[PDB]
Amino acid sequence: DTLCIGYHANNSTDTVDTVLEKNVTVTHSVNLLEDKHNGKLCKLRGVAPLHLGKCNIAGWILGNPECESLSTASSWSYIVETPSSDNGTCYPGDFIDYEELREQLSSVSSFERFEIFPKTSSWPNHDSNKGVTAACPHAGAKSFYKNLIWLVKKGNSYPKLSKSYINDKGKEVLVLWGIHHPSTSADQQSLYQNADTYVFVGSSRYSKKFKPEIAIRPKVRDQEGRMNYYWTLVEPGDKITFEATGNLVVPRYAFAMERNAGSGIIISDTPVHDCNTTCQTPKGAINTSLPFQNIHPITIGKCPKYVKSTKLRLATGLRNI
Amino acid sequence: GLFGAIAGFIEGGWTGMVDGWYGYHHQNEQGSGYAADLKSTQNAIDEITNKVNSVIEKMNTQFTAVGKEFNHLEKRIENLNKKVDDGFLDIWTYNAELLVLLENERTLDYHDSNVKNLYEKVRSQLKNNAKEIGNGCFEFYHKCDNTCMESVKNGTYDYPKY
Ligand SMILES: *[C@@H]1O[C@H](CO)[C@@H](O[C@@H]2O[C@H](CO)[C@@H](O)[C@H](O)[C@H]2NC(C)=O)[C@H](O)[C@H]1NC(C)=O
Ligand SMILES: *[C@@H]1O[C@H](CO)[C@@H](O[C@@H]2O[C@H](CO)[C@@H](O)[C@H](O)[C@H]2NC(C)=O)[C@H](O)[C@H]1NC(C)=O
Ligand SMILES: *[C@@H]1O[C@H](CO)[C@@H](O)[C@H](O)[C@H]1NC(C)=O
Ligand SMILES: *[C@@H]1O[C@H](CO)[C@@H](O)[C@H](O)[C@H]1NC(C)=O
Repeated sequence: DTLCIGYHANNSTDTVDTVLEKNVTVTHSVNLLEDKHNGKLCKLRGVAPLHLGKCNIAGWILGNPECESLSTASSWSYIVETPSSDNGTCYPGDFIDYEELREQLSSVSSFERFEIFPKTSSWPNHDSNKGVTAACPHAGAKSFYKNLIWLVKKGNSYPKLSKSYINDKGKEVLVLWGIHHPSTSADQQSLYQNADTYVFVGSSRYSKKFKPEIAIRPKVRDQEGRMNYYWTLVEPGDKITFEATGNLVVPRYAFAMERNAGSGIIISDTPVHDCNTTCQTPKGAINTSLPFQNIHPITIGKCPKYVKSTKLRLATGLRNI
Repeated sequence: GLFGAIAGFIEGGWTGMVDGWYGYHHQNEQGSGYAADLKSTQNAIDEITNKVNSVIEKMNTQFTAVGKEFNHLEKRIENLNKKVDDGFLDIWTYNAELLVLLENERTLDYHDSNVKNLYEKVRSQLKNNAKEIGNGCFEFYHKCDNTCMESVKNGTYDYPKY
């Protein structure tokens, strides 16, 4: 009559490492490392990402003729840009504090586009129709940004204009405008008859006077002239004034906007999807409880920590025999 | 590995015993078979479970959007940013790798311990009434049937015999 004691074993082939020994076969274990994404740009909280498709942030906000058909939204958790998006600033120029703009737009609570300066009642002493160019083509025809109006002089006249809008909204308003720098002094008087002109844009916080820099730049999209793009956020109850003797690409549409800090912009080809996720990567979303992931370093949301590990198998069972 | 039991004086495990992690194999006149220790296996599972839950549950990350955008004239902050990313990467990789290693050595030692303890609990209970073989097995001098089995398992072993 015998009564002994021992342990457990099986067909398990799981191997773990210890401080003292490598490749030790164990009966049971679990993986602490996540290495599997759904390959979908799933949404974050329950809000969907703003996918720009063929356009970038610049093109979308300025109103590039191509960036027509994506923007019927009110909010987004983050912004998605495709690596093959190039429809941005069709007219050559510098977008001042562009990266900053993108960061601020990365996540928006509410977002409505309203006409701040209606084309037809606001610019009565200037031509608001001749402001097109071959640089911003809409099906062959010469067009321009939708959200901006390129004000040229009406039949040999450009009186000092002076419009000013006051934020009657209950949220900040993103106002964009442009300063055009003609290539030649002949182009200058051709567009806004005066030779020595100036633009001034001011609010309770913003204030700057612009002097047109007339010169010949290397042709980019047929234009030897440049166009600098500016923006600002006018506070609720605050007003922004414009004042120009020429060269002012005036705002047409502004954006009532309530933003929440702490999101980003993913540049990826991956498909946008109707799905829920708590952690988003450029390659796909992560649905995980595990502490670590080796999928991608760049991440958005509440994600596992990025590790360079290939495997992190944790032993749960004992040895195997 | 540390308590001399598993892969020690008991060199082998029982594919046969599939009820728990630790358990006996009786060999009396009413038959044979394996029987996993109820209380021991249950506690181990609970505690090992708690162990796994801790390593996981203690990871409450902040809502952050890694990755920033810098223009050609901001290569310096771009590299600063890259540095903070490569720093966290090195810390977390190293810590995670060693956490698993260290814990894996504790887990096997934990199991090894429970076996040793099960053996000892039986041994300090049968004293003269049986002898050690050395293979984690005892030999009874006194006829031990099935209900004479359990008194050992239940830990309720009388002592009137020879
Ligand atoms: C993931 O997003 C959230 C979960 O937090 C869910 O949100 C609602 O889904 C219903 C069903 O269509 C809608 O009627 C609600 O309006 C959604 N909420 C919001 C904020 O709009 C959503 O259903 C989840 N989707 C999946 C695929 O799990
Ligand atoms: C949208 O982006 C594409 C990417 O360049 C632009 O494509 C070009 O289209 C214009 C319009 O005539 C041509 O002049 C170029 O030669 C095209 N490039 C190629 C590859 O042929 C397109 O212009 C953009 N849309 C607009 C109107 O800005
Ligand atoms: C031993 O296990 C380690 C896991 O750290 C693995 O990298 C390695 O390839 C294994 N070596 C052999 C010979 O199986
Ligand atoms: C994904 O998330 C759901 C809801 O939390 C969860 O029940 C499920 O286990 C997850 N599936 C995957 C892909 O692991």
